[PDB]
Amino acid sequence: MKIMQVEKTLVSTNRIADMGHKPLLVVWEKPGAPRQVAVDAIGCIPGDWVLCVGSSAAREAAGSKSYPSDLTIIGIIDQWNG
Amino acid sequence: MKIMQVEKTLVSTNRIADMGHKPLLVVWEKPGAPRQVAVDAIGCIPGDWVLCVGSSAAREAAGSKSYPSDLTIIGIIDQW
Amino acid sequence: MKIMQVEKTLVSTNRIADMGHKPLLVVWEKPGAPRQVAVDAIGCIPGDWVLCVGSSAAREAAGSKSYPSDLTIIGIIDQWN
Amino acid sequence: MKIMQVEKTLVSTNRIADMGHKPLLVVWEKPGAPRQVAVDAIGCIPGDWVLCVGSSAAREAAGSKSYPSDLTIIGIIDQW
Amino acid sequence: MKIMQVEKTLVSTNRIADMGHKPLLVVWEKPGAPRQVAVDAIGCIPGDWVLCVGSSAAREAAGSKSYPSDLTIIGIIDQWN
Ligand SMILES: [Cl-]
Repeated sequence: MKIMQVEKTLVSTNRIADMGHKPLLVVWEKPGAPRQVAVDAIGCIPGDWVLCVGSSAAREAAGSKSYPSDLTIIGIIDQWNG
Repeated sequence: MKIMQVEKTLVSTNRIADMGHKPLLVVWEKPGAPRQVAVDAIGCIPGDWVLCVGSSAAREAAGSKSYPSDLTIIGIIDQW
Repeated sequence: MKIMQVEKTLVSTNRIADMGHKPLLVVWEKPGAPRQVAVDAIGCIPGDWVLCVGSSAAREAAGSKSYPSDLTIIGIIDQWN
Repeated sequence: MKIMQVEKTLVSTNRIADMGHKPLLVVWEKPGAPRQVAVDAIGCIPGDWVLCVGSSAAREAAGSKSYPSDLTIIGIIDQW
Repeated sequence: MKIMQVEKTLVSTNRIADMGHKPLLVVWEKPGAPRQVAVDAIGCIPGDWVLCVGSSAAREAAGSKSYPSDLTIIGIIDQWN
C-alpha cells in the first residue's frame, strides 16, 4: 500500500457507468510527485494523508469485486496519534 | 488510476480475436513521456485527457472479466 | 517478492472494516527509500528485515482472498543465515 | 499495454510443464532498454513492433486463465 | 516476465505456513541491481539465469492458485549473456 496526500476532488469528468457515486480524489505521494486518482472509500478532505491500495484489492475495497478501480483509499493516516 | 492524454489511434490489424473491435489508443502521461496503449471504452479523440485504469479492473472496464486489457480509458477529463 | 525493513507501525484508526485487526507496518527497501505500508501477517518489530508479497497473493497472505491488501509481510528474513 | 519490439526467441528447455509449447520472445520498448520476455500469442519474428498486455489479462491472452504469463504479445503493430 | 540471475538462497525460517517447503531464491536482473525474491519452481543454483513470472501467474506457477507468491521462477535460460 502507498502513503499519499489528498490534493483535490476529481469532478471535471464524464465517466463509465460501471462506476457509481463514490468520490474520486486526486492524490500524490507528495506535492510535485506524479498525480494519481483514487476512489475514496473512507470520506477524506484535501490535505488528508491516506492509505491507498492498488491491484485487485482496490476493486472490492471500492465496494465490489466488479468495481473499476486500481487505486482505492482504505484508510486515513493519523500522522500524530501513536 | 492515472490521467493521460490521447496521442493517436493504434493500428494493429494482426491481433488476437479476444480483442474484438474495441479501439486502441496510444496514450501518455504528457507529451514526451513513455507511450502506453489503452482500450478506449468511452469514445475519445487525439488531444483528449482521459482517466485510465489498469490491473484486473481494466478488463471488466473494457467490457468483460475475460477481456485482454491491462489499461482502459474509463472517462474523459475536461480541465487538464 | 521484496526484501524490506520495518521502520514503524502505521496508525490508521479510520480504515475500512474489511481490514479487521491486522497490524500495518511502514516498510522500505532501505532507509531513505520510498515508504510503503504492508499488513503484518507474521508479527514483526522495527528493524526487522521482512519478505513482502504484492499483487493478488497479498490478499490471501493477509488472511482472505477478499482482504484489502496489495502488500503483505509473509516472512522475517534471517539475514545472518 | 506497452509497445515493444521483438529482439529474439527466448530458449528455455528446462521450464515448467504449464508453459506448454507457446513461443517465448525477448522484447524491449526500444533497443538498449531493459529486456523482458513475452509469450507470443500472434506469431512474431525479430524486428516486429508488438502490442503486449500484462497483469492477469496476459494469462487468458496466452490461451488460458491458468497460463503462467504476466506479459503476452496480443498484436503486431502495422507500423514497423 | 523477467530475465534474472540467481544470487543466493533466501533463508526465512519464520514465514507463513502457506509457503510449504518451496525454496526461495534471491534474484536480480544483473549484479548490483535491486534484489528481489522468487519461489523456485524449477530447481536452481546460484549463477543460473532464470525466467521469472509475476502478477497472478506467479501463484499457480508456484504450485497453487492459493500460493503466496508474486514472483516465481518458471524456467532456466539455456545460454545467457
Ligand atoms: Cl496485478
